[PDB]
Parts: sequence; C-alpha cells; structure tokens
Amino acid sequence: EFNILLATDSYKVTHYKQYPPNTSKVYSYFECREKKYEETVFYGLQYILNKYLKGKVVTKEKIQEAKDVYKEHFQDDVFNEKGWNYILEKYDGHLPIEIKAVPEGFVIPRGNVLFTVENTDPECYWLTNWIETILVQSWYPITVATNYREQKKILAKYLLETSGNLDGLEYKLHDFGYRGVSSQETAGIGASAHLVNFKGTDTVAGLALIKKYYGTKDPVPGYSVPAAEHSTITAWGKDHEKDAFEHIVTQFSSVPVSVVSDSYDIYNACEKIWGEDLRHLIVSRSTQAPLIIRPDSGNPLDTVLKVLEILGKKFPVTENSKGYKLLPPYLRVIQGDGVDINTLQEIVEGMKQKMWSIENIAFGSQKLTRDLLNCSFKCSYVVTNGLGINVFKDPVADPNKRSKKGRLSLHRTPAGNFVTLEEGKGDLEEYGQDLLHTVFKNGKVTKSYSFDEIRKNAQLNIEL
Amino acid sequence: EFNILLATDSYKVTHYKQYPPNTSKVYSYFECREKKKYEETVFYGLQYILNKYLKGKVVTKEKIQEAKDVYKEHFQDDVFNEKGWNYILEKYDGHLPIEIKAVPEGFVIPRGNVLFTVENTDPECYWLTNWIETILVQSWYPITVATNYREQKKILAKYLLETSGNLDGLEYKLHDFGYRGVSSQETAGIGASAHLVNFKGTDTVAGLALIKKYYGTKDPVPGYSVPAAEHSTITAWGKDHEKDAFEHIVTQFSSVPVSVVSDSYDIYNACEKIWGEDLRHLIVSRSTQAPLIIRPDSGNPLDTVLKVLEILGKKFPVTENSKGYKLLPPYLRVIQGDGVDINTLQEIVEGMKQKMWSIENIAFGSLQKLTRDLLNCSFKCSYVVTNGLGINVFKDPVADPNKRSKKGRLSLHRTPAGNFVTLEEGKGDLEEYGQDLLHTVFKNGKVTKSYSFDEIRKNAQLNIELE
Repeated sequence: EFNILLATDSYKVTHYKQYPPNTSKVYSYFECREKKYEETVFYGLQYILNKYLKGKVVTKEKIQEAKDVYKEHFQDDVFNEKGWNYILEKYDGHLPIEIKAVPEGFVIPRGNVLFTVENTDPECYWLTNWIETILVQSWYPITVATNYREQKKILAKYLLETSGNLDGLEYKLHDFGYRGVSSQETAGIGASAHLVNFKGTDTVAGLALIKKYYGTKDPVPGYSVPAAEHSTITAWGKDHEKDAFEHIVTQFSSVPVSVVSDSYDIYNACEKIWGEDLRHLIVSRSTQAPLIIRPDSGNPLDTVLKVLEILGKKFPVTENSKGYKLLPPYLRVIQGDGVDINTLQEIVEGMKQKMWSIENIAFGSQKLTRDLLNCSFKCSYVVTNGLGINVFKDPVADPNKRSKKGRLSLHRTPAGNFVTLEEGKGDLEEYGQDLLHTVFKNGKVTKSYSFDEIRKNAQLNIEL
Repeated sequence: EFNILLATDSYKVTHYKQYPPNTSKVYSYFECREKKKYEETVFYGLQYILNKYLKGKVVTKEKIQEAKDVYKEHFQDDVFNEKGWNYILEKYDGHLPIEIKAVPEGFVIPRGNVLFTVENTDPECYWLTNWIETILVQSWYPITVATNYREQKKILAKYLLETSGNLDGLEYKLHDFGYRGVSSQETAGIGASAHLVNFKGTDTVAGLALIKKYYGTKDPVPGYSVPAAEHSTITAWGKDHEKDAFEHIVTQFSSVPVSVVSDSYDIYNACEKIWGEDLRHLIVSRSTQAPLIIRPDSGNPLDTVLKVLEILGKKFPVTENSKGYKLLPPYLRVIQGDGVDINTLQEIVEGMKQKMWSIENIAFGSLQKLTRDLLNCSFKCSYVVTNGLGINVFKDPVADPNKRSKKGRLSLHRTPAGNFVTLEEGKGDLEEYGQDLLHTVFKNGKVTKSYSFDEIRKNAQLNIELE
C-alpha cells in the first residue's frame, strides 16, 4: 500500500535536523517560474490532495515500515520516528498542513503564485517541505493541460479562418498516447489533462480518474470511435488489403470508422482502393458515419497534402463559404503520426496555403518536462524564535532561479490581470482580496471543483 | 481496482470484428526497431507488468459489467466483446489464455531483435493478443531508462578508468534525484528501478519497494543515500547566515558523508570564502568515510564544475595521482546535479580530463525527453493462422522503409561469432542456429519464469566491468 512516509526524496528524511533550531513555521509556494507558454492552466492538484494527502495517511504500521526501510537505505538511524508519531497521536494521522491554491482550470501568466503550503502546528515545521516531492508532480498535469490548450488555440485559429466557425474543435485533437507514456498512473493523469481541452480519446484511464476525483454532469468526459490498427489490416495478407478495408467499413457501416491506410502504400490505398474499388461503399455513407482515412508514416505535412489532393480528385469536393475546399461529409482524414505543437502548426498552415479547410482533418497526439514551464517549489517564509523572516534563493550565475520572498498572495490588478504580492504586502489591502483559496487543511479537502467547472475555467478567449 | 478490460487503447475494443473471419491465432512481437547511437538495449521491466497487471484471475463478472457500462457511453454504441470476455471467465476462471516468451531480463541486445513474443493459447481468444499491446508496450519505459543509464555508465567508466586507473566507486557516480521530475508516483518506482539496474545511489525510495516486491535482492536494499541539504534548509537561516547554516549542517552530520548545496546566493564565494576559509577547519578534520560533498546547482554545468574545482584546488591540498590527474583530498568531493543528461555528462568529464582533473573528484545527479521513439520500441503482429493456414504478415509503408516489420514466427539465436540474430518465417525450426534464447515467462495466467534483480544486474554489466 502507498506510504506517504516513503513518498519523498531520500534526503528530506534528514531535513528536520537542518532547519534553524526553534523554527515553528515553514511556508512554501509553487510557481511556473518566468524566464511561447506565457500562461499556464493550473490543473491536477485536486487529484493529488485526494489520492495521497487527505485523511489518516499515517499509521503505526506505516511508521514502522519507514523506520525499517530508511535504516537500510541510509545504513544508519536518521528517520524522525517521533515527529510522525506526534501526527499519529495528536491528529489521528491527518496532516497538519494548510494549502491554498488558484482554482483548477485557471489560466494564469507565468511567474505567479499558484499554491502555497504551510504547517498548522509548530511541531510539524518539517512537514511543509517533506511533501514537496509529491506536490511538485503537479507539474505534469499542469504542463500537459497547458500544452494541449496551446494546440487548441492553433486549431481554433485555423478552423475559424477556413470554415468561419469552431464547430467540432473539441474533437480535432484525439488522444492516442496510452502506449507511449511511462505508466498506467501517468496514462490516467495525462489523459485527464488532455480532456480539460478536448473530448476525443483512446485513453480510457482518463475517464475513470475524472469520475473518481472531479466529476462530470455527463456519463463520461471523453469519446471514441471504432478504428483499425495495422494488425487488423495486415492479418488479411499483403494481397488482401482491399478485402480488409471492405470488411471493416461494412462491419462499421452506420458509425464513424477510422482506417489506417498506409500498411503498404498510402497513396495507392487512397487513389485505387478507397477511390476506385471501394468507392461505392464510401459515397453511400451517412454524414454522421464518415470514413476517416488515417495515414501514419512519411513526412506529416507532405503526406497530408498528397492524401487530400488524391481524395479531391476521386471524390466530389465543394468550396465552402470561406473559399476553402471541403471533402464530402462522409469522408475525413486523421493524421496521428508525429503531431506535436510545431508539426500541428506546420500542417494547418500548409493546408491553408493549399486552400484546404481544417474541417477536413483531425489530429492524433512528445517530451514535456518540469523545466518547460519551470515548475518549482520553494520556501519563502519561516518563523524562528517567534520572528518571521522572508527567505529566498538568488544564485549568482542564474537570475532566472531567483525565488519570491515572504508571505505570498494573488490579486487582480486595476486592469483585470493577475499579480503576485510578496513580503506579506497582500495584508496592506491595496490590491483587494487574495485570489487563492484554502483547498486543504489538517487532513481535509476544503474546496474542490467539478471537471465541468475546470473545463469552463480553461476555455480559450476565442471560445468565449 | 484496476480493470484490464479498461486498460487498452479504446479502438482495440472493436478489433475482434475486424480480423479476418476464421482466424484462430494472432502472434505478435516486440522490438527496439533499428533505424537507418543506442545500438544495444537493456531488456528490463516486463516482469513487473506480468505480475502487477497480467497474472491470475484478472477477469471477473463485475469487471466485465463495468467495462460494458463504460464502453456503452464512451462509444455511444454497443461494440464491446462481452461474449469473448465471458469465455475467458467461464473457461479459464478469468486467467488470460496467452503465452509470452522473452529474452532474460538484464540482457543487452542489439537493435532490431525480437525481445518478446505474444500469442493466444486458445483459438477463441485470437483477439486477446493485441488487446494487451498497450499495457505490454509500456515496457518501452523501463527498457529505455535502463539503457540510457547504462550508456551514461559507459562514459563514466571510460573517463574514470582513464584518469584514475580503476573503476572504484563507479556504481555511485550517477545518483538518482529525479523523483519530483517524473510524471507520477508509479513512474517514479519503475524509473528508479531501471536506474538501479546500473547504479546504487538513489533518493527515490519508490524504486526500492518495487524491486523488493517484484524482483528481489539478497541485500536488504538495492540502493543507498546520504544526508543532504536543499535550498530551503540553507535559506531558512536567512540571507546573512549561510555560513551558520553550513556549519550547523556539517556538524549535525559529522561522521557520515554529507552533500550541501552551495549556490543559494553565490557558489564561488561559498566555495572560496565559506568552505575554503571560514569553515575550512570543520572540513579538513573529516574522515575519508565522511566527505563533505559540495553541490553547485546553477550556471553552465561544465563552466561551473571547472571553476568550483579550480577554487577548491587552491584552498585545499591537491595531489597528483599515478595517472597524472589532480585529486582533491579524500574529505572533499563535488556533485553536479543540474542539467546532467548524457550529452552534458560527456562534455563535463571530457572538459575535466582536458583540465587534468580526475573523475574521482566528481559525482553526478540525474529521463528528461526519453520517449518510445528513442529506441523505436514497437509491437507488431507477424503471424496469423486463418482457416488453418499459417500466414506470415507485416507492414511495409512505402514512404518509410524503417517502419517495415518482421514476418512470421520469430526466434532469437546466438550467431557463430557470438552475436545475436533474429530468425523470421519460423526458420528457427530448421535448427541451424541452436537454441531459441526466448523463454516462456507467462502462460495461461501464470508467471512461468522469473529473474532476481541480482541476476538482472549481472546480465546488464558493462564489458569494461567484466574485464
């Protein structure tokens, strides 16, 4: 079973011995430090609070386990048994910590306080930074939610330009990343962050995480459609690709179906198999049940443009009100190979240049890290001998790693923007009310958001 | 509770209707595909997945009903193969009718070789082989982490041996600091265990618990750490009191090694004036078994290491070892844990060598952008039986010959020169190439062969270490 006492960086076990003696308060904060990606979607802390931090997280058994493990790990006794026993005895294993945070789904410029953490009992001054490691992992859903919002902005721009509207934007970037992430847990978290922005997903795990920790009015937050993979085409044999295609589109004749078409020759498949041999089975399909042709190899832009040029000559194309070419409603394309934010941008611009509407295409979804948005957790205020002091790092060779000082608060500016106030200056009351809310206190979650509210908070300006 | 019926790519739910009718067998394989350098990979991690996710009664009535309910809403249609899963529940008590054969864990195998194969053991479950692709393919991660760290160890070994004349301490030269930097708790355990295949120093205890539960070591633990400061334990003392913080910390940990981050305000002042003057007397009195380890954590990683060494070299007694390289006294060492990937690791050790500093002096602290594409980890169907006829199948996209897959039943063999070769089209059966190196590790819900973490470490050793 999960043990919070074994869920921290090893050296943090030794930190209670390193703070100034008579320290009663340690106060720390998380930011996406300021140096593309000028604003971040704050998302994912609520999962962490609920799965790992709330309730009786300390037991006699868990304390003994940590004692035994650290004894071998450090080859010495350095584990703070007494401190954890205090929390067990005094608070029935609930963490005497208060966490304040911006609402989930909030879109906030870099360099602002997003959450703060402090101990609520003088005896547990060491606890604030013990849980740094776990809370810092929020960088992942934040960065994923953020990156996908940025992709949506690009898609929205180009769909609006080529079509005159945003219809179907939420299905334009489908999550196919399940097998490409590092773990099952990561699959659920990352997919949920994707679903903040889009509705189309092949990663089931996202749906369950959302239902358990956030909640939606609807039965599910995300949807998929039948689709082929290379094995369901190749199993038929190299000479029977046409047979595979006919069987699949016939099995899925009244729902949308995606069919990977590059097993052997994408261009032949589009022009001769779909565009000739099986054409009668495609033109007869309903607008609610299109064939979605999926190329999956080659240069992403060149392949997409050639696939469209091929289909344009085999199927009736219209020109929409904005002047852009549009395939018939029973025929679409999905490109899910090598689509990152850069390649996404190159494809939609390339399509636009060739007078193809973004209506025609969807994308399928990569190496995001903690340094991308500079997600960082730092101590900014401590009380020692009853005196509060503002603390910070400011390394000489890197001004960008300078941290914020003292008690922090988040405020609306007179122009309606965000500003973080340092050194407890929030208390001067010149900038109105703190925009952070208490989300966790003494083992309990004190404020939470539905996934529906999170989606509303994360909307694009163009959608509003 | 984890439901295997919900642990696949959505579209795979629909594949039982797409395979050719009268298909009784689907046979699929995993490789780190060769690309037209990471020329060899450490196979590691499948055993975790087999035990955590695949073995035993993984199908229940409630799990089938849960999946049916979820899929009805997810697809806005009834596409779920309830009958097929019911069959596994009734006929096999919910155990998966699958056989998996794999190269031993820890094995170091050149790119483009079969590493494991998967096939159904019951004709009715032809669809099941690729249902579990998604979960099996996630093995890319421990494979790639274990491989990347082995490659970093190769570089460390080269330079340590050149500048010192031995490999002493090699297993503690790259410490795992990546806990906060990975995507999840589960990833933390898996990634740290793959690090531990190569090294012994770690701050991610998650990896220790995974190894103990899934692999096992003779020793109490596979990995170790020492006390260390963070910016908070230094800055909490106040801007004017860094010296006080340093003195306090080295005195609290006077008899064990201790790492102390020293760049809170000014790394070069801290090294020259605080450690190298004000507190010098507390450092030069330390035991060889209890060095101070100075930790810079900002600035250009090579520039900073070199300047730190130059500073310390002038404040402390340096010797020249038998190879002609400079060596700090034994009570003083440095760890660089900012921005160290494989490229920067090479640049630092090479830069140190050029400035006549031994690698004995330094240790490093560490994925970053490790992905499935790095080693081209891929799972592909290569053989089916339809209407009782075996057919060899594959993909071969016109615009990318690098994505061509292998054909037929596969086997892995030793070449006459002692290398590896994958045999396709069932040609292993000709028995011209000795025994198949793949072993059955999973069959019908049971793990059939397991490896200790001790064996895996043995298998993954460097040639330089064997010599």
